[PDB]
Amino acid sequence: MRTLAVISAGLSTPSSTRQIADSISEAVTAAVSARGEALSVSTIELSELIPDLMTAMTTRVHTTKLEEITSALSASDGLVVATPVFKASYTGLFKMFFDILDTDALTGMPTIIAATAGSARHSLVLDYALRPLLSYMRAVVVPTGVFAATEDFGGPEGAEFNKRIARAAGELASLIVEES
Amino acid sequence: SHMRTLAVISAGLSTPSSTRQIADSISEAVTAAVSARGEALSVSTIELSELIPDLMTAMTTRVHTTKLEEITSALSASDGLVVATPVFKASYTGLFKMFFDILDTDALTGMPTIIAATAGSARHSLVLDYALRPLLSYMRAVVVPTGVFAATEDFGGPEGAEFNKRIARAAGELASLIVEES
Amino acid sequence: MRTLAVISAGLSTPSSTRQIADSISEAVTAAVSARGEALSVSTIELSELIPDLMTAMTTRVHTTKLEEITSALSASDGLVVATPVFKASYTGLFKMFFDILDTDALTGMPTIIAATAGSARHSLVLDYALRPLLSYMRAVVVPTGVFAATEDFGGPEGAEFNKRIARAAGELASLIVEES
Amino acid sequence: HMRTLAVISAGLSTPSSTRQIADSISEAVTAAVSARGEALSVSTIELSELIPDLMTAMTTRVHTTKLEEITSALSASDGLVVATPVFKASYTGLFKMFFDILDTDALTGMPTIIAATAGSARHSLVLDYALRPLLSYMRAVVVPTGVFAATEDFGGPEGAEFNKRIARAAGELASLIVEES
Repeated sequence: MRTLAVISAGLSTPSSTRQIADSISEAVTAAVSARGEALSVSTIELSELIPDLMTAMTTRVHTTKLEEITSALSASDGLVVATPVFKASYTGLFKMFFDILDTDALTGMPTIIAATAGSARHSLVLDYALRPLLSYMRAVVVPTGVFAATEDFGGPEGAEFNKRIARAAGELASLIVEES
Repeated sequence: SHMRTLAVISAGLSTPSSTRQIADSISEAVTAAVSARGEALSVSTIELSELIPDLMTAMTTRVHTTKLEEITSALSASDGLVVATPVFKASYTGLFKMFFDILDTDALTGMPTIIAATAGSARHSLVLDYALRPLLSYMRAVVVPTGVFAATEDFGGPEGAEFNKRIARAAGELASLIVEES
Repeated sequence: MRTLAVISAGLSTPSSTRQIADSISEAVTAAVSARGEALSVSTIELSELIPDLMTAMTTRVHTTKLEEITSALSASDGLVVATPVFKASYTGLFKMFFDILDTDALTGMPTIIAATAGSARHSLVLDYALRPLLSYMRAVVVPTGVFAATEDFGGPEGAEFNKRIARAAGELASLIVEES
Repeated sequence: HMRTLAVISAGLSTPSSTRQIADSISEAVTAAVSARGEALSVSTIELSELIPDLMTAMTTRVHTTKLEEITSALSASDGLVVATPVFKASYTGLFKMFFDILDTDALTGMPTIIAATAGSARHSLVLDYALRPLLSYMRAVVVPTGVFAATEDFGGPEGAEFNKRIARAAGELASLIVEES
């Protein structure tokens, strides 16, 4: 059985960022299932690690809690990261979790990058911010980034969108089952 | 007017901090530049590493500490601004980003601004034009053309002197916008 | 009098790139008038300089037409750059022209940057493509960028957009009338 | 059947630094694919010798015989290496025109190594802020290891590390190239 790590960084409840994140992981689960394999998904909510993250900034060593999360992340077979859009780019908190990760923490890690906001005017946040981020860490980011614009759900656009979620999931799924 | 103000954000986490060092060089040159234009400068340097609790309190809640309220209010009231960030994972720091996330939509509208970053080498010098610039522009801050990327491995010598002249240029650019305001 | 240079890289006829570029120049012309000055607007069409660009690549020296264009460009008070969006970024023909300019060709040039596509999902091309380009040439680009999403015209959003054009116009005008 | 590699260089000078790092990548890719038990065919295109063909294809949707074989072999290739000198802090306009000229689905799923060169490394991020977004938009799969050749840092420990980086990029591409059906 494979493992799927998920990092959602929203601060709301219910969180839109968590929404799309689940739509993607579930889709990935279905895709890995279609390739004849079980998938264990473990979702990490950054809003729930603010204290530990804070500590890792003023201090140098990480809390047992944080240490367990990052070790499990680097052991997962696939990764999906998601984030809301503050100031036309990814969240500060979002970038903080990654600033704390070891240099070789995600090397070779299959990833789906995703963001969300009202409109799609900030969709290039994917290839101009998250992609350069995950690329720096040598993670192989599937070609299909998923930018969820809540204002465009329902109707032909939503069908098209849910269809794009599928492609991304297929892309990641292929990369996950191919691992030895 | 009766003494121009300058705000300086520095996101370094080491002691001593290389980010605070280029930040100081920048504000010192700005101080000289405003002096050359006949005026006086007041500088407010804000170390993000000293605001961690106030910052991550504004995260898990929507209200600011007296300290943060004083910082953000002066920031918006400032005539000039300088932002310096170390480079983590090939871009600005999450902590640096957090501060901005916390600001009002229009906290920095029209704010003359010099963007700056530092690291060992200059391989990531484009972090200015692809990460900090877009961020400051999105908030409608007017960013002076001369960004300042300090690669510590290239200090001193023919390179080090050329870099110090560069700081002055950014300083001059920012100084002009500063004394222009009325 | 003040001179405003305009670079339009449109290829179609009529050109949506020339349209936004015109709505831009016009607005600037007006705004420069409310500040008590006359503006001479000279619009350049890059599609009409094909054989020249094609020569400045294979050879090192420019042609009369091109040499008289760059000179007039580097001597204008203001500037406006417009371009279509091919492959989710600015035009190559567009980039080619700037590549041909001298190092200090636009140093200190007050500038408006703009682009035009169907939707707005590629609007970040302003800050992640043109801004860096113009900024590298030490040009001073007004905070207000103009992205004409031809579909979002008219209606409420259409109203907000015409204002944005005026804001940028006003911005450049001030820089223009401030130059002696 | 012999695997195919398409290469695109946008250097203007002669000799050309762009062409040189492109040859290294392609040669390194040939060894990597050789190590995996297969043979490799390499098609290297020099954009500065295709200018008129490009201008025509842009102004008109017509392709010269030369450009027709170039674009066809391109979409038909198993792997792609793209290289560009750095002008005005980004890729060449000539470089961009070429990709503007292609069909929207020309490189869909195409294994790719993006590269660029200059004197220093101050502009290395052109890779992940210009070329990468470009290739991604065309849904090509660009291997993690981009190659930026700072001609001022060859030789000694630095270059010794750079050649290894070239190898890592070739391995990544070679893998993608040979697992294709």
